[PDB]
Amino acid sequence: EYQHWLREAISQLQASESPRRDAEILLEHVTGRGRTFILAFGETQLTDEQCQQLDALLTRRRDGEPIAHLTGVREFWSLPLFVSPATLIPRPDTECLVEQALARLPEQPCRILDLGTGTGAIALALASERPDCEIIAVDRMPDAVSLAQRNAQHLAIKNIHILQSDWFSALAGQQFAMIVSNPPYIDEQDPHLQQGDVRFEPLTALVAADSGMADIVHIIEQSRNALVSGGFLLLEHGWQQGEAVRQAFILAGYHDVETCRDYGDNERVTLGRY
Ligand SMILES: Nc1ncnc2c1ncn2[C@@H]1O[C@H](CSCC[C@H](N)C(=O)O)[C@@H](O)[C@H]1O
Repeated sequence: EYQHWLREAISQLQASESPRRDAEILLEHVTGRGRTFILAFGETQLTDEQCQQLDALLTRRRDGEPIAHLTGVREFWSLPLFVSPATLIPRPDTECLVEQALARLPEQPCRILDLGTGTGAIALALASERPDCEIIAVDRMPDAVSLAQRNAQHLAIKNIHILQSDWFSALAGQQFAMIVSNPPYIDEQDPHLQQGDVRFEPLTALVAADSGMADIVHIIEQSRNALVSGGFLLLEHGWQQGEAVRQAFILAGYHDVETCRDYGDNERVTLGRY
């Protein structure tokens, strides 16, 4: 049956990450039907190579290779987003960012900018709900550039342009009332750069300069000069960069600054306007 095969795997991934879902989605793509199916019928078998291949994808994920990598796609909170080791694997915690962005977009749609887009994750989850407005993605690493461009085309969305330039580098059309961004915010020396899934993502996609504050601070200052007037700059940052990021805005910006929590652990987004 199916299940049988699954547990053959479960015993494997036992310590690496937390097992079952891995296999499920990992085999949910193979003859890969639905997950509700597999649950309903993990009765039904699979072709041999069909199976072996998985038997092999296992070791890959065993050492530690990201599942998403192996699958090559990721359900961002809502959508199918094709991925490629050159950008970040769209984390959920980027809930705050997209939820507050929206909790503030009804107030103001048109002309928005997703900084360091990466894959199109936010820009994309943003533009779909909001075609009334336009979305702009940018990145300084060619792969992510196209990687966004790709996903952008799959779900086939409208009026969003991705680009290759340093943050504001190629930008002059700042009449954005809303800029959003999940930049690199990790300490060059952080030991978490050493744990699990992160040993596999780009230093670029992850590393910030000062203390992990360099790019944050820099888009704040640089990005706010845009003159967005009442417009917002929303940013994602590690749990422990709240106060710093908080302060950051102030020394740099104008309106009430707010640090809103993500899911459980903490503050994961900080915003304020001009
Ligand atoms: N100096 C720079 N100028 C523009 N984009 C940059 C940049 N440095 C990094 N970036 C892009 O911004 C990304 C932040 S990682 C997260 C990407 C995306 N915002 C998402 O939430 O997944 C980096 O991976 C890189 O693709």
